[PDB]
Amino acid sequence: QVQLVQSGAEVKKPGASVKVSCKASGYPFTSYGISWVRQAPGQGLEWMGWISTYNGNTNYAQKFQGRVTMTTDTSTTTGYMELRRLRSDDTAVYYCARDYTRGAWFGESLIGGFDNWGQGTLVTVSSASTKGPSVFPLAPSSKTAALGCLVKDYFPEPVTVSWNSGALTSGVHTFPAVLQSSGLYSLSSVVTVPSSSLGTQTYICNVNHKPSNTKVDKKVEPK
Amino acid sequence: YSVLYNLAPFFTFKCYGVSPTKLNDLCFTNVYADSFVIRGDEVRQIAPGQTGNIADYNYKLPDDFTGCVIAWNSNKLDSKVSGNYNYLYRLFRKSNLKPFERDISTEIYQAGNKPCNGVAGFNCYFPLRSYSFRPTYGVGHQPYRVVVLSFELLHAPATVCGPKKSTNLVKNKCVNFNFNGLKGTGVLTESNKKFLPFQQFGRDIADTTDAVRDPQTLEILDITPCSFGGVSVITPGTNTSNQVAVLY
Amino acid sequence: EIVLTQSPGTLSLSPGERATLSCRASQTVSSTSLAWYQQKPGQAPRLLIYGASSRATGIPDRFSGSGSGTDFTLTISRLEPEDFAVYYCQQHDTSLTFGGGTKVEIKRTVAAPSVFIFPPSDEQLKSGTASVVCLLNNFYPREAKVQWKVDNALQSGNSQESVTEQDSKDSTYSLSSTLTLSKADYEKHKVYACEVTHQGLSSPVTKSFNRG
Amino acid sequence: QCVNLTTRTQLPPAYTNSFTRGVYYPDKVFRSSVLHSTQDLFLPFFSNVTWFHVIKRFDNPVLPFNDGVYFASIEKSNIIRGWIFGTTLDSKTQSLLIVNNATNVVIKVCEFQFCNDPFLDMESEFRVYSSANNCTFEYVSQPFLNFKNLREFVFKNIDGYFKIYSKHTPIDLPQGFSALEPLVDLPIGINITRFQTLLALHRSGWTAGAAAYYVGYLQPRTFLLKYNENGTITDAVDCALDPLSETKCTLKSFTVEKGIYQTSNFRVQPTESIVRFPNITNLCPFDEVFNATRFASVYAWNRKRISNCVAD
Ligand SMILES: *[C@@H]1O[C@H](CO)[C@@H](O)[C@H](O)[C@H]1NC(C)=O
Ligand SMILES: *[C@@H]1O[C@H](CO)[C@@H](O)[C@H](O)[C@H]1NC(C)=O
Ligand SMILES: *[C@@H]1O[C@H](CO)[C@@H](O)[C@H](O)[C@H]1NC(C)=O
Ligand SMILES: *[C@@H]1O[C@H](CO)[C@@H](O)[C@H](O)[C@H]1NC(C)=O
Ligand SMILES: *[C@@H]1O[C@H](CO)[C@@H](O)[C@H](O)[C@H]1NC(C)=O
Ligand SMILES: *[C@@H]1O[C@H](CO)[C@@H](O)[C@H](O)[C@H]1NC(C)=O
Ligand SMILES: *[C@@H]1O[C@H](CO)[C@@H](O)[C@H](O)[C@H]1NC(C)=O
Repeated sequence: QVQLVQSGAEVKKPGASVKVSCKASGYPFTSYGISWVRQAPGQGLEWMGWISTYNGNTNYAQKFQGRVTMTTDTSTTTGYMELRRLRSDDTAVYYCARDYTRGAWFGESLIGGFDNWGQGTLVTVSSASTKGPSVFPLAPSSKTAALGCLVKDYFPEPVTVSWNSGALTSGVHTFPAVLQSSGLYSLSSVVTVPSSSLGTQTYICNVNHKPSNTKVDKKVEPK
Repeated sequence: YSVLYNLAPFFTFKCYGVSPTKLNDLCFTNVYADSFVIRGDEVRQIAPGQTGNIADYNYKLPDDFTGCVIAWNSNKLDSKVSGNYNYLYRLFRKSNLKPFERDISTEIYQAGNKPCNGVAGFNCYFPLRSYSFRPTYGVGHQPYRVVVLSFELLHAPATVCGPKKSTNLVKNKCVNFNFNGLKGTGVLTESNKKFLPFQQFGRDIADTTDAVRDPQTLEILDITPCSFGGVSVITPGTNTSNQVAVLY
Repeated sequence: EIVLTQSPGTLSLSPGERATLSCRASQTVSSTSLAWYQQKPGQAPRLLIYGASSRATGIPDRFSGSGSGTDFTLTISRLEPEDFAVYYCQQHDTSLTFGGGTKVEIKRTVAAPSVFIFPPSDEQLKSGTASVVCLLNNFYPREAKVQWKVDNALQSGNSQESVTEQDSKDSTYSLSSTLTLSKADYEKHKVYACEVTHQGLSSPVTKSFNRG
Repeated sequence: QCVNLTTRTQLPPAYTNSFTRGVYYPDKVFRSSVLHSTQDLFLPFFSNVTWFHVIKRFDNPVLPFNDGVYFASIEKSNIIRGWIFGTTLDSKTQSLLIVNNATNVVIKVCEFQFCNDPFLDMESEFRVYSSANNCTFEYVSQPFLNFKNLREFVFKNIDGYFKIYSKHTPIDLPQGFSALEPLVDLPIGINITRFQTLLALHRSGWTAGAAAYYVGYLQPRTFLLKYNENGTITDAVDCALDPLSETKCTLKSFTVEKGIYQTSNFRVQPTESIVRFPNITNLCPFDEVFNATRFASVYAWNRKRISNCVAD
């Protein structure tokens, strides 16, 4: 079967250069070209460019005409993507695809499209350093009952949330992360429980952050 | 060539000089692909020893053509409701085209004796004519895409052929050999001939291949047949004895 | 360059109806240079139709494509629970262009939310800022309007909104609104309110809370 | 950018004798100690070849490029550099060009816009063309390189393939035999009719050094070539020069004993052509149908049958 693999995520600073690798397996590398496309969070798709594996002929988009570079190495059958002058708008998901639109040998159009895509590479841009998550419980009112746990200033985006180690998974709502003007992240976890179990059952919110190596857990109780 | 029956049902697939049936074992020097679009009624014109408007004014095939023709209908992609005029042909020409020649002349045809003055007029027809392909036409008038493959077979390295794996090189014994599409039997030995870098194989006074060049290492090998001879049986009468002698 | 328009903006259907999506080109585009893509949330897009008529390998026979000239359509005979994704049409006749994306969701009965309010915790009073939350439980349809009111008017700007995806079981939306503000002005007020208006409700609901 | 210079010395080119030059290996098959008869395009023995001398003497006319060309250069210090080939020599058609400017041989097959005198002149002046349209093929490799240099080249354009054979030797063309080993084969497919030579002057206002180049045309004929123990061509016989050579070719040997030999057959060929056909009589009644005074209506169109006559 045809397989594609990519590199990991990057949290590099604005204005630097991004480097992405696209490794192919199970298909003749030279016979097919490589297409680079992006998808922004909250937006649709946006194709960037095409590179031919037979002679290195490339076709770029006019928006990134002065920032994009593609190369190929047939020894390891790896495509290399080098983008200069990275901006804050480059935070997106990058997709490497097998091109079946333009031929690699003659450079003419063909009936087809991107029939095989990679795993996707996350690109995040923010001029800030990492910081341990800050956790705050949210108790039910004095008067079903609901409660929660709000996390703020956790960087970068990858963070896991648990409630009693999955004992009460059914009933945990996790809203999508939201970014403020300070470059810091926010998230919330909401748990709905019967009003007859606020003072007896135990509810704990646990937040795990790998780059900062934190497993911080707090009890949530009514106030 | 094994993966070729994976398109729409081909209406024309005719091969001259080589049998298509599982014969990707031949090594050729270069391959030429000639692609164009014609009408169904003109497909028969693409063959050796065929005369027609397309044959003498658009595309002529040699009488000794070594290669093949694949023509298939392309109505679903080259037929438009309003009419596709992008495909043109040549109907008027002074002399017939030579084989494998391209004519892009736009000069006005001098049908009569008076000059055409570079404009349309009497006895002055434009060489280019439009097919005007539409889906509502007949089978003969439907657009057809034709690809002609021409194979080159010369005394060349011939580095275009199928996926056949090579084995080790063994010398000093009668074996079956297949040196780059060239099959034979005999013993191969180290040759002491002063081959030149552009030369590939040698020849003898009896006009046969007696020397080859290994397509992997720059080595000249002499080819000789394995041992041979005649046998004679010497006997007295069977009325005398059953013993015999043998002369090689 | 050429621009592709998708129709409609959002589809509300059921698992078993028939789906028809439209893509229109500003200029004339060859049918052979049009492709359809279906990207489910959480995985890379996959090709299903190329040439506007042919089917990609490993694609179920239910999906189909057609069209001509400047208008093309994608047809799904029956809808499956895994068939809800984001659909794109791409044309490469002149350079290469993609589409904004047509999203097809699940249509179900009209439900009502359980909007609650959560005042900031005590630990934020010594942190210099306080964050109050407004929660919207399982409701349908997604379109709901939320506002914050500090006891005398409508307020905006200082608020962040989060909306989840299609729910696994009930196919319902949950919404969150966060209002963060410094303690200096937080102590200047006692009563706050969150207002939620939804089609399911026959009247907008306002939930008010004081200090305590 | 183009350079205007019309200081050419207008004089008729010389004519000289190509005794036994222009023999090249016709195939890549190795042979040894054998006499082989082959029909191909060769330069006929003892032929008239045009001679151009360059010294001021500056003559670079565009010469025809019939079926083949044999080029010879008597040279010292590398004045002759390259060549250009084409039919119109403009952007209308395809153009091919070779440069050997003592650095590396470069072949360029694209559309050009040449001036009225494309040539070259350290080396910091290239005035040949001013336009660069679409391109087809490119090639870069090792350079090909009293007078002491003799360079022989054979250029052929067969079935859209450009074949270049070459030979170099140290030294009126000298009498002797020297076969030309093949050098270059290119899949171009270019309609070539006219071609020009490339010079590089020695600026002092320049004074070109003494050089000579000869041009001959190839013709289709049969030759008998002799190979020694090593696979080298050492002698040849042109089977169409004189009766003795034709007898030698018939006997398949380079020596003839005394006697009389039935060599060939002679025949004369037609000069004109004539065609005779009976006459144009009893023409079909087309005038009666076309020039009828009264024509019937469309619903009652008049139908007539015409047979047994001449359809003019
Ligand atoms: C591959 O072919 C080339 C042709 O000259 C030869 O030089 C080289 O040794 C070959 N490689 C192997 C591994 O046989
Ligand atoms: C060179 O000679 C041509 C010949 O007429 C003339 O047209 C041109 O102006 C001259 N100068 C240049 C720079 O070409
Ligand atoms: C051909 O050569 C002979 C002697 O080599 C010479 O006399 C004659 O003039 C030449 N032909 C022409 C047309 O000059
Ligand atoms: C001419 O020679 C120079 C080196 O002196 C080289 O760089 C250049 O490519 C040569 N040009 C041609 C047309 O051969
Ligand atoms: C390439 O050829 C086309 C016609 O076939 C011509 O219009 C165009 O100008 C050529 N390219 C250049 C750079 O001149
Ligand atoms: C080459 O061009 C000339 C220009 O008139 C033409 O007469 C000739 O037929 C062309 N050759 C071929 C093989 O088409
Ligand atoms: C042929 O090659 C041999 C190689 O040793 C050499 O001695 C000889 O001079 C060459 N020529 C002839 C005519 O044998």
